[PDB]
This record gives sequence, structure tokens and C-alpha cells, in this order.
Amino acid sequence: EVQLVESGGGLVQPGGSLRLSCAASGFTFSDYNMAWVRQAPGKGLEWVATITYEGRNTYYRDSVKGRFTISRDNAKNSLYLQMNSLRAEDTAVYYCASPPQYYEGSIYRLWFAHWGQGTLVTVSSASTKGPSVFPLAPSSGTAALGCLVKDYFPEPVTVSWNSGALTSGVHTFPAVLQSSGLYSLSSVVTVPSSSLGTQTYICNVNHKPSNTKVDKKVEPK
Amino acid sequence: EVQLVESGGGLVQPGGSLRLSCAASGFTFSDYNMAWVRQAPGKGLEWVATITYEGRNTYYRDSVKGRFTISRDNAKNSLYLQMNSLRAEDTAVYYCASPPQYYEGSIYRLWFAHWGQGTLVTVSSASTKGPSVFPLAPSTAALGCLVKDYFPEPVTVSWNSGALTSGVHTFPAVLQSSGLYSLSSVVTVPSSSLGTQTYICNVNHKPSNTKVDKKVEPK
Amino acid sequence: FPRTVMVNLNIHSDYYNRSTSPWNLHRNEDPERYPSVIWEAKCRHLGCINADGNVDYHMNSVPIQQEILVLRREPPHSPNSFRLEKILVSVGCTCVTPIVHH
Amino acid sequence: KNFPRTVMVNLNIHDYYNRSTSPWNLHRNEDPERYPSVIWEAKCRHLGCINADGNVDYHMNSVPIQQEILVLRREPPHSPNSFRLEKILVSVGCTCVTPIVHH
Amino acid sequence: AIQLTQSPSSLSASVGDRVTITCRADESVRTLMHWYQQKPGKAPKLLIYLVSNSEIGVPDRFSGSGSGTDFRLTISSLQPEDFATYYCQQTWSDPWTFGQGTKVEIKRTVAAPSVFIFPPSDEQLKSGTASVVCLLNNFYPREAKVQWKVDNALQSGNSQESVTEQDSKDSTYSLSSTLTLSKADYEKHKVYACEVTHQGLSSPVTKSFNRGE
Amino acid sequence: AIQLTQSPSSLSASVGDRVTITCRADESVRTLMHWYQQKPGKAPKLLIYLVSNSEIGVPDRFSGSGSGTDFRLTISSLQPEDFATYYCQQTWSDPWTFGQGTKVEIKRTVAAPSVFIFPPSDEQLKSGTASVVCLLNNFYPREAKVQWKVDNALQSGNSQESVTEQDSKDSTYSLSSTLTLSKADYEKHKVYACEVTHQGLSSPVTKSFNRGE
Ligand SMILES: [Zn+2]
Ligand SMILES: [Zn+2]
Ligand SMILES: [Zn+2]
Ligand SMILES: [Zn+2]
Ligand SMILES: [Zn+2]
Ligand SMILES: [Zn+2]
Repeated sequence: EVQLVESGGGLVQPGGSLRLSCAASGFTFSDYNMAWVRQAPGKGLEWVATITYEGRNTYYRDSVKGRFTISRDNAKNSLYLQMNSLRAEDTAVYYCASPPQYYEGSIYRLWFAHWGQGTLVTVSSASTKGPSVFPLAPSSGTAALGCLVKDYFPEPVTVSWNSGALTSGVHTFPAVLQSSGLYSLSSVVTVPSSSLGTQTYICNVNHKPSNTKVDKKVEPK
Repeated sequence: EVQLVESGGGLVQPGGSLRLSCAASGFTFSDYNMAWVRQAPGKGLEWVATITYEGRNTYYRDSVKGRFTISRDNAKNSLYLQMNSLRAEDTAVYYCASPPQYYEGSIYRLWFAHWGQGTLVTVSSASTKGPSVFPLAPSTAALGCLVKDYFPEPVTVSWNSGALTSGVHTFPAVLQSSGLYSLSSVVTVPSSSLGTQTYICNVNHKPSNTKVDKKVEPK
Repeated sequence: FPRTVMVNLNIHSDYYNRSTSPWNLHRNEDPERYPSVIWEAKCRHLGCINADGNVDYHMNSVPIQQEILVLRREPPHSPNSFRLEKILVSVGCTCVTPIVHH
Repeated sequence: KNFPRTVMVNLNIHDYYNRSTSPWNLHRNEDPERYPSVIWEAKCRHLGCINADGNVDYHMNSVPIQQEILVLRREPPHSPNSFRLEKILVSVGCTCVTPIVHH
Repeated sequence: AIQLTQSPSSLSASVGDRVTITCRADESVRTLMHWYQQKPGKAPKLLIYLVSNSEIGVPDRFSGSGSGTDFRLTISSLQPEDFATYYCQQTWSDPWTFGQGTKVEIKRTVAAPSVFIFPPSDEQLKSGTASVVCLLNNFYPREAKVQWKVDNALQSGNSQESVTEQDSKDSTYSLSSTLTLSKADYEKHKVYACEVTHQGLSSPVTKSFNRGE
Repeated sequence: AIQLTQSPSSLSASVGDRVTITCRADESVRTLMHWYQQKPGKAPKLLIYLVSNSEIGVPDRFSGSGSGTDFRLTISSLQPEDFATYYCQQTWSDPWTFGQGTKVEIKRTVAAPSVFIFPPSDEQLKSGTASVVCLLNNFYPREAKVQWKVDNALQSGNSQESVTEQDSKDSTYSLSSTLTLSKADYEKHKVYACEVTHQGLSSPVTKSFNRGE
């Protein structure tokens, strides 16, 4: 399997700098041209930059020319995107994409047969704030319970249940930007009523931008 | 491995009849068109007849039309050539040939990817005669067998039942003024193994059912 | 000379029609083999399909043959003992230009 | 399935890629944990197909012909006599296809 | 430079329907047109390359057709998991461009929501704010009305809604409505209720609690 | 109907030479031209199909080229085993026809024959005929002179020669000369000799025997 893993996305002040990295595996990285594609929140896909198999040639989207630098270290099987003079238009999820392995890597006009998971870059002058996790306790067939993750910045917040053991019936809602300028979301799960005082339900909230990790036990009051 | 094995070739009087057969193996015989190709002694290859995969269509060389019939038995994986009103032009080695297996058998214009060993048909009014086998005794030493006065061709010669192949020379038969053939088969062996190793030539003339195993010893 | 090993057998498109050198897959079944079923390609024509949909005899369809490994029952009908065998199979067809030069 | 089926196997066995309208190159794939250790994988040379005048025709496409093959993977790692049967996809060559321009 | 226009920008179709998305380029891209499928909160996946070729693993129901300026992606028989945004992309000339995307939603039978109410935790109340959550669980269609009533007085401008993306199995939505009040305003009143109006409900459903019970 | 003409009808080349055989058709066969190799006393083997394609197992040194009416088979570096007759064949139209063939012989360094003489067996003499055999073994070139002398009298019209086909390893020939006399004529003389004259011999070699010794 081909695997592309990105890191480096975070909150960066306007005019600042951030470096994206993409670790590649499952193919001869040095044989293929690599690219960065971005997607602004709620918008379409947009090609950003391309670098040839041995870094001798680079190509950029007009809006990022002179501000971004695409680089690669074939020995470490990794692709980089140095972003400078960051603006609002640069807030997006950035993906690293690879060409198909069954075509010669000398063909420039190849499509993106493999993409990374994506790393979010948020360009804002607002400050980082960790979330406050509160239980959404069930009341006295099927019962519902959850976690309210309030007042955090920037996105994202990941929520799992019982360390990933509980996946069936989980609904983690999209975050809402409150009038305060901070984000908030709820994550719920429907469980059988018979297992209320028997099974323990714990939500695991992780907000990597503020290094916040909370494991909240949700019990009926 | 594709294998095509022919039989039936022999001496046949002019105006007579003979049926040739080709046993096929190593492929789905019923999927391919089959053909007979012949070669007159000392001449080139000449296509004779073609039959389609399920025997529904047959094609023939102008000179054999009406005299020859190509047939097949897909259940027995065999091809046949019924030859009638035989003439001098029909004396030839007959090969059965099959198409390549990596192409659809519905393609008529395919080449011959596999061929049988060949079966000799001799059209002659002369009579069958078995050969006499005499030793060619040594005096590196050379020894052999003289296979004299036979008809028709061919004669096969092996040494020590095929165990001795190195240094063997089996000469082409010569047609003597008598109308009979004759040939010699020789082998060069080390002089040290003369009174130690036994050398026997195995002569087989299938047209007369003659099989002779002659021991060649120094006198 | 015999090198016997253990093998755990529990393992963890429309090109044939759109190709200029099209082909058909034929089922090859053998109960004394692993895999029992192998699909072998046979070229449909000697020429290649041109832009107008007809057969062009100035180009040729030729099979793409690969060597593959198969397991042959040894002794016959054995469910747990095999001999590794390499066979040649046709995977599909490609279109080639004949050499018309020195 | 859900049960290991182990068998014995005796391992002692008893240039169109250039003239093709969809040409290709074979690349060596070497894996010490596999039998066969070397597999030659084809990579198409172009997106189009070579036309009668020798140029690339972008109205037709070169596409890889991929086949599933069996391989033996060392189990445990570095074992010389024990393997697990694995099915991998490989590119054998390239063919030239017409794009669908219909309905 | 080469502009790609997809049509439609969104569509809704039942399971089993034949769906068609077009992509038109302002200049010819010959065969260098590709399609991608992007599921919510996931990276795009390559579906079709070079007009009509599916990558191994892509179901037979997806097929691509076209030439030069007009291209089409067809899903012969729509499945619940086909909920996604589809993008076309040309690689014929620099810069490589994408279409604006086509969002594909599934049309389904009507399902009534399961309504749940949650009072604010005592831990949150200690910080000075009260958040009351109303959950509408696994319903269809997405259109639903939630009204908050504090002692039978209808609230306005003090709540926020959040909707999940359509489930890839049963094609349903889930919604959370959150009423945010100050701790002082929360302690003033007793009955907190959420009235849900939906196509699947014969009469609106009210889930409520008494503050301190 | 379609006539194929090969050129040349025979040729001799040294090991390592590039050999070229042409085949001309009187009407176009497009690419339905094939080549076969036939070794002495063996069935033909397919070498090339459809102008230029070698079958698996055919050495790289064999290549085919051509179009319409002019075709060529080339052996880039002749090897001793390439001794054979090569035939072209067209399958474009009925009836399928072959070229007349091209015999390929190997040019080699001079090798002198080893000469052996064999008296007639007593078993043959009992039947009334005597056959005296002279063997010339593993020599090159094929041109050799054998003269039979009985008590020094040169014989004529009473012997027959037979030559093997060129060896596929060392490219040599072997020859048998057989002197046939009646038993009565055989018993009239004492010395039976065969005098061999060949390019590889400094002086002619005579092998002889005395009858009944
Ligand atoms: Zn039938
Ligand atoms: Zn057809
Ligand atoms: Zn043409
Ligand atoms: Zn090229
Ligand atoms: Zn074109
Ligand atoms: Zn009140």
C-alpha cells in the first residue's frame, strides 16, 4: 500500500511562516514528481505546487509564487512545503499527492492516484485556547449520552469513545463558531438502557493545538 | 507442451489409397483449425489441406482436390488425411500442423506454430524388401553397420539402444543400380575400449517389420 | 536436490473490449492445480482496430506472456502436498508495429 | 477461512515492449522476504499511443494490463522453509485503449 | 487557465438511480481528464483516470466518458455509500485545474428523529454559563424545526444548530440544538423544553426537564 | 496464387557473420508473412510470425523485417547450429504459399578427414556380393576425392558416395565410399585400397588391406 502522512499544520499569525511535511512509503519516492493540493474550508480542490522526482524543477500556483517553496529529501522519503507571508486565502487543508506507480515518473501530466490525510493550516491573529469538556448525562430501550467540548481555538478537536472500542452509534457533530469567536461541538452515542449502570462510557477529547487531552467519564446523575 | 504424432505413411502402389493420422495432445484440439503440409524428397514445403475446428469447413490444394479428404475426430483428438488415386507427385513427407494457442481459433489466416514429426508416403510399384545388416569391423578406432538392399525408405539406426550417441554418423541412403537402397552407420570409439565395451547397432526398417541388433566385434 | 517447505494457503476491467488489440479470456480449469482456475487471453485479431473501427493489417495484435508460479498436486489428488511449477500464460494483447527498416 | 491450512511444497522446479503502440519499461522489484525475490513490473511510457508517424496520439491511451499473481512471503521473517501464500497485483505490460465517447 | 464547469453543483437521488455529472472544459484537454471522489472529512480518492479508466477497487457502477471539451461521470446504480463530492480535473495544460465539485446526496424514505434533552452539567454552571442541548437522532429529511421554550416563552437568537453529514449506511442526519444562557438567567426559570417539528412526526415532540430534578 | 521468391537459394557464411535472406511476394501480403527454420531430417520450426515477432525460445540473433511485398530474415551473428533451410510463408490469401527455401551453410577452417577402410564381412560374402567401405570422417570443406584401387588398378563406375549433412556443432562433413564387387571378382585380387585427396591433406592418404589377412 502507498501511504502519505502529513504534519505541520496549525495556527499561524498573518504574515507568519509554517512548514508542511509529508512522509511517503510504499513506493519509490525518488522516481515520482510530488504535489501539494489545498482545500479552503467549504470550498473545492486547488493545486498549489509540484516538484520533480529529483527536485530539479518546481512549479507553483500564481497566488503562492514567491511565498511558498516546495522541497523534498529523497533520502528521508519526505516532501515539504515552506509557507511564508501567510494570508487568509491560505487557510485550508493541505494534502500531498503522488502520481500512479504503474506509469513512468518522467510523465509530467500524471494525475494524483494517492493522497495524504490532510493537515489543517489556520491563518488567524486569534489566540489558542483549550477546550472545556462537560458531560451530556442520560435521563431516566435506548439511552443517549455525550460530551460537550466548549470554547476552543483553532480547529480541530478529535473525539473517541472508550479509547476507540465504542464506534457504533457515535455522532460527533461539526464544530460551531460561537459569537465569542471560539469553537464548540458535541459528540453523542446511543447505548442500550440495560448497560447504563453496568458499562462505563468515557469520551476522549484531544485538541492537539493546545496540547489538551481530556478523558471524561459520562455517568447518569 | 503441444505434441503432434503422425502415423500411416508407407509404400502405396500408384492409383492406391492410404490414410494418414495425427494424434494431438497438449492443447484444446477442438478449438483450432488443423492442416496437412507436405515436402517432396529434396523439395520445399507445400500446403495440402485445412479443416476447421469443428470439421464444418475443408480447403484443399488444387492438385489434391477430389483425391484427398481431410477429417478429424475431436473426441479422439486426431486429424486424418484420406489419400486416394495416388500419383508420383504425392511421394512426400506429410506433416500435420497446428496454429498458435494465444490467438482465437476463429482467425483463419494463422501460421503453423506446431508441427508433427512427419510420416513418409512413397508412391511406387516396386516391392518391399527388408535389409541385410553386416558389420564394419575395426582393424581412435572406427566401426559400423552396413544396411544393404532395402525398399522403401526409411531405416533407423541406433547404437547400444540409444546409449551411444557421441561420434555416430548415419549416412543418407543411396539408391543402388538394383533399385534398392543401402546405407552405412559408423561410430568412432576409443581404441582402449575395443575388447572391453560391446557395440551393437539397432536397425529398424518398419515397412518390412525388420528389427536387427547386430554385434560389431573386431575379427 | 528436493527442497520441501511449508506454505499456509489461508491468504490474509473493460480493457479487453476497448483495446486496439482486443482479446478474450478463456477459462482453464485443473482440479490437480492451485489455482484450479486460470484465465488465459487469446488475441481476437491479427491486426489492430483503427480509428474507424476496422481491422488494420499494417499493425499486429500480439499476446503479452508472463511466467507465473502454480502448485501442482504431488502425488496426484493430494490435498496437502504440491510441487512448485512455472507456466507461461497470456495476460492480454498489445499492438505492435512490424520492423520495416535496417 | 479463520483456520490455517498448511501444506508441503517441493520448490525444486523440473522486446515487443519497444515496438508496441503503448510501449512500456520493466522495472526490477527485489524483495528478500519473497519467492520469487525478483519481479519485473511494467510502467507505461506514455499517456497516449504511438501513431503511424511515430508521434504520441493523445486521442487514445496507454493503460497497464494488471494481473493477480501468487507469491510466497517468509513467515516468520527470514524463515528459509516456511511461507504464507500471498496474492499481489502486478503490471505485465500496456495496451492501447479508446476512451468511451458514448451515451 | 483551462476552466472546468461541472453540472449540476448538487443533486439528490434515490438508491438505484442512474446519476450523471458533466464537466465542460473551455479548451480541449483531449483525454487528460480525471475524476475524484471526496467523502466528508476525508481526502479525495481517484475514481477514473484518462476519461474512462477505473482504478482497481473502484466499483463497476462508476464509469467515465468524454472527449476534448465535454466529459461525463455516470453512477449506473447509486448506493448509500456514494454520498460524496465528485471533482473533475484536467492535466492537459499548466496549471492543472479542478471543477467546482458536485455534491451527491441520497433521497430516502422518511424517518422520524429520536429526541433527547440534556441539562447543563453542574461543572459548567460553576463557570458561569449554562448550555442546554437538544439532540435529534438519525432522521430523514434534513429539514427539521427546533424551538426552545423557557417556561413556555419561545426563545430566539440564543441557540445554535449543528448537523452531521448524511450517514453512509442508512442515509440519515443528526442535529444538535444548543441553548446558551448565563448562569443567572438559567437559575431564574424552571421548565426548559425543546419542541421538534419534522415530516416524520404526526405532532411535534417536546422533551423537557425541571431545573434541579 | 501469391508467389514468394527467396534470395539467395543458398549461402555460406562464417560464424559471427550477419546473414540476410529476402522474400518477395508478387502481390501484397501486408503483415501476414512468417519464417520457419528446418534442420536436416527434422520438421520445420516456427521462427518469426507476423513479419517481426520471434516465438518464445528463438534466439535474439534472429529478426524479421518487411512490408507488403518485400521481407527479410536476418541472423545477426551466425552460429554453427544455424545450419538449416529457412522458408518464408504467406497466410494473407488462399492458398497459403511458401518460398522455395534458402539453405544456410557454415564456412569453417580446413579440417583433414580421418580415413578408415573396412573389408566385407564373411557373412556378406556367403550371399555372393562384396562391399568394401572407405570412411572419411569429420572434414571440411565437403569437396574430397576418393579413388578405389584393386591390385593398383584404378576402379571406375563400381562405387557410390554418401555425405552427411553439416554437423551442427563443428560444421564438418563425413563421407562413405562403397566399392561393390561380385564375390567371384572379389576373390580374384589381393590388395584393396582407397586413396583420399583433400585440401587438408599434404599428400593423399591410402588405407588398404590384403584379402584374407
Ligand atoms: Zn459444437
Ligand atoms: Zn472484432
Ligand atoms: Zn493501415
Ligand atoms: Zn516515447
Ligand atoms: Zn489522434
Ligand atoms: Zn421563568
